[PDB]
Amino acid sequence: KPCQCVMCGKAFTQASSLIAHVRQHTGEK
Ligand SMILES: [Zn+2]
Repeated sequence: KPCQCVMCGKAFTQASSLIAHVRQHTGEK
């Protein structure tokens, strides 16, 4: 499901690509 990077508001048509993106504001592993 298309979701939004809760951090910056960037939305993507692919949820998993989103998750990778949203992790960027959170931090590395
Ligand atoms: Zn973002």
